[PDB]
Amino acid sequence: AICSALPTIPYHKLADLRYLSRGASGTVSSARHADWRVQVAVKHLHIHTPLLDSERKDVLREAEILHKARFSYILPILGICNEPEFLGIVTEYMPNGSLNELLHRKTEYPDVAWPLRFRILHEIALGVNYLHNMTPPLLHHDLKTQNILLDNEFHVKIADFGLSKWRMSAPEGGTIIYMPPENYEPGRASIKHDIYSYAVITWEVLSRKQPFEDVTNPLQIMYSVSQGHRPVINEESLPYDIPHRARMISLIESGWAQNPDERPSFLKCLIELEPVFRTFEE
Amino acid sequence: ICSALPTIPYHKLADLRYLSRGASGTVSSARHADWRVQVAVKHLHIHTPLLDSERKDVLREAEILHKARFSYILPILGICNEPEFLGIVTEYMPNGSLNELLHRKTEYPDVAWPLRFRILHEIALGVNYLHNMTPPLLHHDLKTQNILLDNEFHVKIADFGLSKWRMGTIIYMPPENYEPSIKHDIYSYAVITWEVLSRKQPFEDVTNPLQIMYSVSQGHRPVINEESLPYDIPHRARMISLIESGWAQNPDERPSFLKCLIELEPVFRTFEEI
Ligand SMILES: Nc1ncnc2c1ncn2[C@@H]1O[C@H](COP(=O)(O)OP(=O)(O)CP(=O)(O)O)[C@@H](O)[C@H]1O
Ligand SMILES: Nc1ncnc2c1ncn2[C@@H]1O[C@H](COP(=O)(O)OP(=O)(O)CP(=O)(O)O)[C@@H](O)[C@H]1O
Ligand SMILES: [Co+2]
Ligand SMILES: [Mg+2]
Ligand SMILES: [Mg+2]
Repeated sequence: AICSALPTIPYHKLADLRYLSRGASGTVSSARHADWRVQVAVKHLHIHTPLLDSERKDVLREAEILHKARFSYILPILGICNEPEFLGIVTEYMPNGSLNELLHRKTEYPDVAWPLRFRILHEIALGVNYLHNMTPPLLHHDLKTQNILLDNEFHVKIADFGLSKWRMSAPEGGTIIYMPPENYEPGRASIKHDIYSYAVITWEVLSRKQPFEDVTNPLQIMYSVSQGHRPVINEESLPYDIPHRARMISLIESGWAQNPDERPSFLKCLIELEPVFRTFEE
Repeated sequence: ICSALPTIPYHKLADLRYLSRGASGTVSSARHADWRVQVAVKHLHIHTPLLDSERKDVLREAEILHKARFSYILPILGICNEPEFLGIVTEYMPNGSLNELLHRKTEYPDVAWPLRFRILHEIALGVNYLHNMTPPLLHHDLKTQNILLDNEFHVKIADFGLSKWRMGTIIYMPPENYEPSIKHDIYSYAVITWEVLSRKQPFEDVTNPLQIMYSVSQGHRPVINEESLPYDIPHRARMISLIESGWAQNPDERPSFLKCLIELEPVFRTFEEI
């Protein structure tokens, strides 16, 4: 049993802690590791409140998942900082933010060239396919453009394993826009959540649009999706000059199909799309 | 918190092609049939039956790579462990080795300074990480052929075949290793630094390795002059000073990698992003 231990990073080795992002459940900060001399990201529980023991278990579980799931397109975990009053997952620092920022910050990024977009889509599928091929399979359950991070040369690192589950009545978690309709309510199709999210991501990458942008109430989105409505496919959302437009639309519509049986495995998706990805030059 | 190294069944390796044969094994490219990625496979000779001592060497190397994972270390993806096949499966590095970058002058007429300095910085970060493990991992075979370059020319340190937990060419070896070794890696790094900044083969004109060994034991080192190291090398004086400490006759005069990074960080910092 060849084993790799996740390093424990003592608190005094984290220098220059700076707020990057605060959320509901925790905070992401940048830091430098004083000994390794690299920039890191630290995803930690709130510094304000005392540390709840159930919150501690959630962080340890996420850290273990990241550690086990390591692969070319998955955010590398560097260690865990586990202290009486501080608990943080230490990962590689991603200099180029998230796919969300790339797609929707149109002043910062006026042009996002097709080969880059297709490489991003290919790398996401490779990352998730890897997760689904683990024993037991790891299901991400929160794939979205905000959780696809971009390294120094805009290669994909899938992040945020907070809702992930090993496949071994309540529905799984997720973000509503990227969630298939069968996951909305209590009461086998669990494995087809990630591909649905990927289809919405693909639509979002090729359009540079917010899915369901005109729909102001998320409950209306949920009602419409449960009736089979999806982000709009027309000349306006998806211009005619998108490379391999017909094949990509066909794949999207299978990926987000109402019937989960009509959605491909990620392996199937890769087999179907490899000829498309291959047409692009380095 | 434990991570298991995957066992990759032989039937999942497709399109096996010879890349490089050495004395102890062979490196082949392949595709993983399920993961749909290109891989490199470092395996024992397909011709001979598999000696059990050779098997243990490969397993030991695989374990070291698995434990040593870090941003500047070659990622191991799994082990293929079969009755008649034994191979370490790693990420495929598209841009070869630092050796090829430096010495294939038709293929690479210009290697710009910011790239060279970034490479030197990343090597030191990789080795510093190894030396900071508990117990420390000593590489003991650092050379330009063992520094691999990924798709955007970032460093992955490879070849852990001679590595040791702290409980072939002699040009990168300090003299105390062959006098008739905690400071071995930094000595190799000093020679690598000279090689990166010069684009020259260390001791190129010395035809007998025994002459190299004798000369080094007497304090001779790769030549530092205007010809080997041009005056227009950024931070030339500081870099020469560092090199000469890194390969100092007395191992006590050679820095830790942490010390080397502390001393060189201001130099590395002057360069803009590529
Ligand atoms: N390694 C990393 N490098 C650089 N930035 C990172 C990073 N990890 C996270 N971030 C930034 O922090 C933000 C939140 O990270 P993440 O999604 O994992 O936290 P979280 O799970 O607590 C949000 P939520 O509670 O909504 O699920 C990311 O969108 C990104 O901007
Ligand atoms: N992941 C990888 N990706 C691409 N090429 C690789 C590679 N790993 C090794 N190579 C190539 O094979 C060559 C030899 O690899 P490596 O040094 O690890 O084997 P080895 O230890 O058997 C040689 P020696 O017997 O001299 O020690 C490398 O220099 C490189 O050209
Ligand atoms: Co498990
Ligand atoms: Mg989350
Ligand atoms: Mg070797």
